[PDB]
Amino acid sequence: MFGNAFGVKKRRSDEAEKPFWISYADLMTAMMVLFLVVMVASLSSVTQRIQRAEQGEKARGQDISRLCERLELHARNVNKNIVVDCHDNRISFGEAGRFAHNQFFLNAEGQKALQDVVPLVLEASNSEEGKKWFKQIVIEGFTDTDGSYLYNLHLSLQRSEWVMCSLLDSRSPLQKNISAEQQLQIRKLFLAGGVSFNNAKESKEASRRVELRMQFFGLKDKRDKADEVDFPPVVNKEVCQLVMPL
Amino acid sequence: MFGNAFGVKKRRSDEAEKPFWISYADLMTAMMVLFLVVMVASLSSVTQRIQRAEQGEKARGQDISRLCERLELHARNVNKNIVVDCHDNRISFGEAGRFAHNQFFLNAEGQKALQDVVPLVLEASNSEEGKKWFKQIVIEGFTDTDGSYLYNLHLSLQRSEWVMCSLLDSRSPLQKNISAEQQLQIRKLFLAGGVSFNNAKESKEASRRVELRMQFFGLKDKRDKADEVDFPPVVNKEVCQLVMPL
Amino acid sequence: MSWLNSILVTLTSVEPYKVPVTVIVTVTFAFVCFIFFYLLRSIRIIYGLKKYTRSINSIEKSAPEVQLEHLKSLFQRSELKHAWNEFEESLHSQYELENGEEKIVRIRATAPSASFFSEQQLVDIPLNTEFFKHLPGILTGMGIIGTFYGLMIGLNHFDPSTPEQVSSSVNNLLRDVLYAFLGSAFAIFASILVTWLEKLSIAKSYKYLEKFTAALDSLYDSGVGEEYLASLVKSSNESATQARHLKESLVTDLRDMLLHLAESQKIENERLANTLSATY
Amino acid sequence: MSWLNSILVTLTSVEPYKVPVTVIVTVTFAFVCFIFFYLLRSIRIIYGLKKYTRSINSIEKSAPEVQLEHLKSLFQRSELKHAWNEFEESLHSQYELENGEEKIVRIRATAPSASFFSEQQLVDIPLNTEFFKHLPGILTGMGIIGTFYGLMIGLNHFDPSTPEQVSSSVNNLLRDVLYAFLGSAFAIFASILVTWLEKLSIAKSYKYLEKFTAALDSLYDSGVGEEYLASLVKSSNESATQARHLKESLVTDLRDMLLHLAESQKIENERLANTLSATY
Amino acid sequence: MSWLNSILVTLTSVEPYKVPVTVIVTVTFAFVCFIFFYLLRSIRIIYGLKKYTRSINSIEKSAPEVQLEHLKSLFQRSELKHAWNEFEESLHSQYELENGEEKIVRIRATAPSASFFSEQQLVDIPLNTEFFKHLPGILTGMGIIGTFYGLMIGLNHFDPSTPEQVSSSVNNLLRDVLYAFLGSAFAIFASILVTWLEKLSIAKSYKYLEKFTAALDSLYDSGVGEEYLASLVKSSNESATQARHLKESLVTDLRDMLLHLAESQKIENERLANTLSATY
Amino acid sequence: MSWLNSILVTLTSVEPYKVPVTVIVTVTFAFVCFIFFYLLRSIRIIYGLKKYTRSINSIEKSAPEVQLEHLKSLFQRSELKHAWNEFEESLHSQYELENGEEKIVRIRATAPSASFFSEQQLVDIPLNTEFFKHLPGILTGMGIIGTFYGLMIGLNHFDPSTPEQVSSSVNNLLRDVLYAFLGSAFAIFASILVTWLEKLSIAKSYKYLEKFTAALDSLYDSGVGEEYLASLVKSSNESATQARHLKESLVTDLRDMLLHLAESQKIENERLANTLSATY
Amino acid sequence: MSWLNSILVTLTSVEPYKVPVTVIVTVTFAFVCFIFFYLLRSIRIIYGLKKYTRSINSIEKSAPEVQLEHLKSLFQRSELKHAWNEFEESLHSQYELENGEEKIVRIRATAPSASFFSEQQLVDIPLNTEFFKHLPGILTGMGIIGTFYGLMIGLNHFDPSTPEQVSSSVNNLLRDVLYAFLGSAFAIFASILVTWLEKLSIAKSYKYLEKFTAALDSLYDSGVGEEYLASLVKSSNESATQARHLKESLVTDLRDMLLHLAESQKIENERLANTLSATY
Ligand SMILES: CCCCCCCCCCCCCCCCCC(=O)OC[C@H](COP(=O)([O-])OCC(O)COP(=O)([O-])OC[C@@H](COC(=O)CCCCCCCCCCCCCCCCC)OC(=O)CCCCCCCCCCCCCCCCC)OC(=O)CCCCCCCCCCCCCCCCC
Ligand SMILES: CCCCCCCC/C=C\CCCCCCCC(=O)OC[C@H](COP(=O)(O)OCCN)OC(=O)CCCCCCC/C=C\CCCCCCCC
Ligand SMILES: [Ca+2]
Ligand SMILES: [Ca+2]
Ligand SMILES: [Ca+2]
Ligand SMILES: [Ca+2]
Ligand SMILES: [Ca+2]
Repeated sequence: MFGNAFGVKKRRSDEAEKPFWISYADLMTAMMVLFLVVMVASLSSVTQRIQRAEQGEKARGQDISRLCERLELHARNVNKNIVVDCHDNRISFGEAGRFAHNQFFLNAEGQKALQDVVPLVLEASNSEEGKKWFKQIVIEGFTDTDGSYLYNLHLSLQRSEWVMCSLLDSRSPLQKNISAEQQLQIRKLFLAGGVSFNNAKESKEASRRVELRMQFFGLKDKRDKADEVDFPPVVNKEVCQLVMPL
Repeated sequence: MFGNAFGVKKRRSDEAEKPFWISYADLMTAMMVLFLVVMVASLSSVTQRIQRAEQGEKARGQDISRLCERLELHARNVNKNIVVDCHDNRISFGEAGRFAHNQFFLNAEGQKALQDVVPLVLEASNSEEGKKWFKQIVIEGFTDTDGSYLYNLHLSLQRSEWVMCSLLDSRSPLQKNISAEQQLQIRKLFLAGGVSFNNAKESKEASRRVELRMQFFGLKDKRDKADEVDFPPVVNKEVCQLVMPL
Repeated sequence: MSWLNSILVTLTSVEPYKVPVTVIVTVTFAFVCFIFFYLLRSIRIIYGLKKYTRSINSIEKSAPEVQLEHLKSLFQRSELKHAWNEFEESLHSQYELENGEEKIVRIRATAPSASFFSEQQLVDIPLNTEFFKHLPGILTGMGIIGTFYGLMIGLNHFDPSTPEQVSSSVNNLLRDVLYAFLGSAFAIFASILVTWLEKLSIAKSYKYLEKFTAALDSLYDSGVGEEYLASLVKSSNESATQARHLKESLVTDLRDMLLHLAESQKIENERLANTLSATY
Repeated sequence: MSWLNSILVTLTSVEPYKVPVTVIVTVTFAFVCFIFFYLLRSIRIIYGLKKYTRSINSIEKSAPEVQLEHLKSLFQRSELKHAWNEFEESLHSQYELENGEEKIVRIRATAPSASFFSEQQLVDIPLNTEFFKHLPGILTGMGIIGTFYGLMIGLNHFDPSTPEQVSSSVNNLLRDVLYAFLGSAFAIFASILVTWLEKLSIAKSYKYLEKFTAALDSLYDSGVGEEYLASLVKSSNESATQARHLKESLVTDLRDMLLHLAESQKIENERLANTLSATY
Repeated sequence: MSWLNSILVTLTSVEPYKVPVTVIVTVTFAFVCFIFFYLLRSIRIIYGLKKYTRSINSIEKSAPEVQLEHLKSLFQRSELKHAWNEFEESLHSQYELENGEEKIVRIRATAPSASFFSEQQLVDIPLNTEFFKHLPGILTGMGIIGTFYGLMIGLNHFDPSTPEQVSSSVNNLLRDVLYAFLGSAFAIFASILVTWLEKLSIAKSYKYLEKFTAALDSLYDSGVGEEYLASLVKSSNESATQARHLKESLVTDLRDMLLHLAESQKIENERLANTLSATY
Repeated sequence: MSWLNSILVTLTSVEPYKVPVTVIVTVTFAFVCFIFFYLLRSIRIIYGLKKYTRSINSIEKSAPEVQLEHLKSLFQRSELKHAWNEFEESLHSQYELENGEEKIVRIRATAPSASFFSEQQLVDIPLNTEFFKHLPGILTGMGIIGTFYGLMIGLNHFDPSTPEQVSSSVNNLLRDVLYAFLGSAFAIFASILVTWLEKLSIAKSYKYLEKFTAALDSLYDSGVGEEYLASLVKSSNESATQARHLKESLVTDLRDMLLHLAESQKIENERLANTLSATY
Repeated sequence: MSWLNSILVTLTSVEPYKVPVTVIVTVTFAFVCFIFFYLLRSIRIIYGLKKYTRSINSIEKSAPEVQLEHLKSLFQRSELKHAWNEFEESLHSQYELENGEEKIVRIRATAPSASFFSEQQLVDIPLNTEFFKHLPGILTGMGIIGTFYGLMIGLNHFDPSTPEQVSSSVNNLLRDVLYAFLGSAFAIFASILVTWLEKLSIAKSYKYLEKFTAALDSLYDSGVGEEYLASLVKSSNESATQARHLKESLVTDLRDMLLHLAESQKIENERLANTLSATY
């Protein structure tokens, strides 16, 4: 009967977010971040030696690729006969390097290409990339498994000896375009010898070929100085001992 | 003034809990646990790969060392002039391996030791260590730095060819001693390498020498039929190419 | 305890795909219940409130009896039937005398119509808002349970023995948690949608309930008790003044009547004197 | 500090399985207490409200005294006994003098039935809603405590210090995490189940209490003070009117009596004149 | 289930950068909707409330009829027309008969203006504050969905098969985590900004609504019912005293008039005696 | 700047154990403050309410005055003394003229006792529930801050510069995480315990305050205003007939008195005529 | 997308140390705004309330007019001035004739003092509690935002190209996580400090406002309307009795005057008889 019309009531005051839940979300996010970053740091620490070795391997690959590309660019510029396989470090003279049956010489193009490529490879080896990663050059010999074994071995050995003669025989056209230091460098960077058997090609005429396969230091080799030897200055011109007239 | 003091009260509907920060906190709890588990699992796994690679490399090295040790023990048991160096994987000849000027054949002791070491190498490759790691054997020629370079190369290469013949010549005792399978295995193992000129100490007696070294598969190397060149069965005897009046 | 290991291997033996499908099916059934019992119900409530408001606005100019009968015929849904009955109890009909009869000339309001057509009675109880406002939290909790269950399935099957086992176990754990989070994300999306739909529906229900009660309030005027008190005060003052005026008028009339009586008795005394003189 | 290290070795010394077991057992105890003190109690309240509503509907068309006696005998549970006593105090009994005695002809409402059969007194206090609406939060927090303490155990065991025993540390960590998440998931499941049950029960309690108070409100009509004020205003107006008419009627009666007195005086005067003439 | 496997494989193959873009687009759309439907409307409501308050404060010292006409004109072309109509119904106009015409001399408040210009019908319903207090949570839920999904994608792609693959796996994982963190940072920033803006605007709205309803209450005074009751009590006491004094005054007047009538009768009878003596 | 690095060197220089100890100490101090200022206070309030209910349930059969002085002497608290004074102001004492004096016969309640012995005045303000309902959030925040600070210490200690130092660094960081989690777990356990006790105390206090006010409400009866209005209406209705009957009785008495006056005049003037005739 | 990468480069381009600095400075600015706009105002309000309570308690034993003047001069703040005006016009002043002018002898309370000096009017709106109760959540959210932003900067600038680049990037990531921990710790610390200060201030404000309104409530008594109605009922009964007694007294005294008139007429007629006898 005598109620107060002016009695007021509090509004619909919705409460705030409970601070615990947002703080807990903050803490859980911080913990998730901590575990992520600790995993990243730990994995980067355990494998840092592996990472450094892989980086060095990639750098060696880049240097070798650059040197091979420079050498093959020089070959393309100078002589079309010289084709370079940078994938597996092979110098090929396919058409000019064919060997007929039971002979160890080559046509004129074989010698032209060989005596043309030797100075180019010497120049490549004399560069800083060569002075850091280039070892001596291996002459590749190939023989088939048919017939008498030792006849094929003797044929390949005579082919290698003929290649080395042609590189370092008197009156050769290369000898007229060479200096003493370059001749010494050829003597140091080249060894003649090596035989192999393979069945990766469809024709037996392919095995009758010669190739240049340069090989490089490993990452942990790093040009052991004690391995290098020395030769005296040339006192008399070299003479090939294979039977040229045959 | 006309209202009633006995009126309804508590007209206040409770506010519902805000659920989304709760979801955020619980999902980050799950994510934090996931990241912790991935952290520990990834660290353990990477460490296990690293130690597995290290112990595999160590086991391969130990197998190589055991093979070299047993081969050297067998060499001592057979005949004493053999010199085996496990530190560089090289079997050399102490004195019987010497050579004189314009000479291309080992002495009687040298030929005897060369014939004796072959079955030891066959047994070494036969064993489990040989099957697991043993590569083909190359033959390296060594000669002084003096004289004609082509003369030295031809002489050393002739020495290597004569050694290979004595390995596989029909008149040699090996052919009448070994079987067809042993002959094929020798064909697979023994290869001719290059010529080296490691001249030191001004000792021509020990500089001009030939020794055989064995190579081994790497940890990452793969064994496949492409590299496994199979010689056909022997259908005719082999006569060597360098005749005695040479 | 062996009981804990047994229940763990029992719980975690379910296929990891059965967690998201269970969460999705449960959340979808809760969503369908929400749609049927709250969204459709509130849409019907809003439509009915709009129709009732239109009906009430059409009797603004009618006579009090006619519009009272119209409103009595209008309200037949049980909650609004009771609400209208109590509201009409609150209305105060004022009668006047015309042609020697008591008929209603004006109906006055004593309480606002929102007191009887209240938000509770007409919206909150029908929509079960005391329950359905907590549904988003329930959906979120179901999603969280699904994610935790998937994580538990992935963790129970983890094998850290060998590195290959470690990698496969990590893949399986991530796959199980991914299934579970599919279910959980569905739950959170449904929670968002339910929150939006619920809040919008309740806001519009309150809006059109306010419009309906506003239409009902405009028919009847409040403030009748103060008018009655003012009328009583005026009547008291007039009664005092009229008491004095009637006393004065009665005194005047009494004086006039006694003067008339004195004149009449004087005339009769003269007549008696004349008769006595005649008898002499 | 020796104290804190001793505290850690004491906490982490418990077997990890006792953590989810403790969480599950205590949360199940909380759920059982909720069922006993809130759910079954609310079911009993709802059934009682329905039965009371049925009883009230049976006396819709009875005499006010019979209705009052039936309701007094009906309400005997303590809180509804007090609520009914207060509500009956709110009711206004209108008496009329019939057959020489005062009899209750009508009982009028002055306040709504909800003012005494309030949601608070009849639902919220008997069900302890001020506590139970916070129970789901307590359950979720208990699950969270189990989660921290289980991960503390797991992090404590993780200390391999040797590549050979890393697998065992990882396995133990996974097991402890699995225990912690089992506890947390069970706690969250129980919290959402409690939320479902309590909100559904409270909604139903409010709905049926609304029906009960609506049944009580339909017995008695309100608006009696305004009717009394209207009667007073009409009484004042007719009182002024009756006063003026009584004054006029008194004046008229006074005039009639005075003319009758004049006639009697005339009769006496003429008789005196006749007597004097006879004597003379 | 084949469908679940297809859904999982398609959800695993989603580009990681698309999840933050979706989060950003959806949160930006929600923010634009917030600005359009809440913030601009709240600004308009606040400006309108201030304009109304200035209009009300301009008639503080005006005549009551002019005040009523000004307020009716102010609120009649508005959505507050019915609220003003009810408030004016709650106003009690006191009348005094001046120069033979009934004129409004004072207007008395019988109810606060907050009961008609309520917060719900002026602020809460227009602004949809029921929903928009949940929008920060909605944005938080979008953020957690996007973040968990992105982190799951990142962990699924992270699998270093060899120790040489650790670097690339770490780099790609960090990129995926960066995308997930971008999404969450945007969503939570928008959540906090929405909270700040809408809380500040709702505080301003409540403040200016209070200023408005206080300006309305400042115009008119309350307590007229107690004044009427006090007047009635005084009038009753004065009426008892008045009745006693009117009775006494009527008695005195009647005594005086009867004495005068007796004197007149004595004079008339003395004249009769003189006439009788003259007749002798 | 260098300021940030300098402070980070400063903060992360403390031993990891000092942080859980600080968290435990501060949380325990806040829990003790809760127990003292809130729990014991609420227990004292509950026992006081129980004691007060017993006394009121003891004067239920005493005379209204004796009840009134008993209740006045019973309430000696500042909040309850003021509440009792206001409630007694709300009570309407009815006086009837007995033995020539005004004596209280009945005391009537005009407002419910809870309007003065309310929850805010008797529970919420004494217990500072506006503060203590937010204490658990404060406790959990303290724990989270301690956990964060311990995490900074642990992360500052973590630096695996060598592949062989990775396991030791990871284990030490997990130990620091263990410390931080210990702080958080204790804080959250204490917060849950505080929430449980605080909610239970509120529920008990509200229940017992309801019992107390119900005991107070039962002492006095309401509805005095409607009874007064019914009495006033009856008095006006009877007063109309009283005025009519008083007027009729006055007219009848005047008729009888004037008839007696006429008879007396007849007798007296007959005696006058006889005496005059005899003397003539 | 190009847009996403451009956004990432633009956002990440800031220095890592600017994120903790931004979080700390923004949180400190929010804290300073809280201190200036909430804490200092609340302290001023509490001090003013205590001073007003002392002033009101000093004026208890003064005359009603002096109390009104003192209280009118006391309240000068705009909200306090409006509240006092509303309360004063809710107060009922009782006037009595002492002895030639209207003098206030008592002032009665027709409404609680808290109806006008309410928490909403005097504390909640001036303190902007509708915004400031959500500030701690904003502070914690800014901490979370800083965490996410700092990690975004760390992750985007990760450079895996070279091993020492990896080492520097990992160091930057660790520093960024430490920075995020520091910012979160500071944000949560300021949030809980704001919560503590805010809740303590609001509780003290409610306590002292209750004391102040209790001081006002003690100055005046309630129940004036029931007393007026009781006076009216007693006056009606006494008026019935007085009307009957006045009729009885009037008829008795009229009988007396008519007997006196008859006796005077008899005596005067005896004198007339003597005169007539003297005539003869
Ligand atoms: C770029 C896009 C990318 C992002 C996409 C996703 C977006 C996420 C954002 C999250 C939420 C933010 C929204 C903020 C704004 C809304 C606030 C509000 O209340 O607005 C006021 C306003 C109404 O109040 P008002 O201001 O007074 O307006 C005047 C009235 O219209 C007239 O006055 P009246 O009161 O007299 O009117 C009578 C009243 C009473 O009538 C009634 O009966 C209503 C009561 C019940 C309502 C029933 C409606 C049911 C509709 C079903 C679903 C429709 C679409 C759902 C979309 C989600 C699915 C993916 O009628 C209504 O109010 C009905 C209008 C409501 C329907 C809105 C139109 C439908 C969709 C909008 C079309 C535009 C496209 C935008 C993008 C689409 C999204 C992909 O509502 C709107 O118009 C809102 C529309 C804006 C967009 C809404 C988007 C939906 C959000 C749902 C969450 C998504 C979750 C994903 C689901 C997946 C599950 C697995
Ligand atoms: C409204 C949501 C609120 C907040 C949500 C936060 C983030 C959650 C979401 C989502 C995924 C990102 C959206 C991507 C849309 C792009 C569509 C398009 O343009 O192309 C059409 C596309 C062709 O592209 P693909 O062949 O798939 O390219 C593969 C490259 N690796 O074909 C289609 O028809 C559509 C395919 C859909 C792909 C994304 C599916 C996402 C669906 C729902 C998301 C729900 C949350 C995620 C939970 C995951 C738990 C397992
Ligand atoms: Ca109206
Ligand atoms: Ca009713
Ligand atoms: Ca005012
Ligand atoms: Ca009572
Ligand atoms: Ca008081």
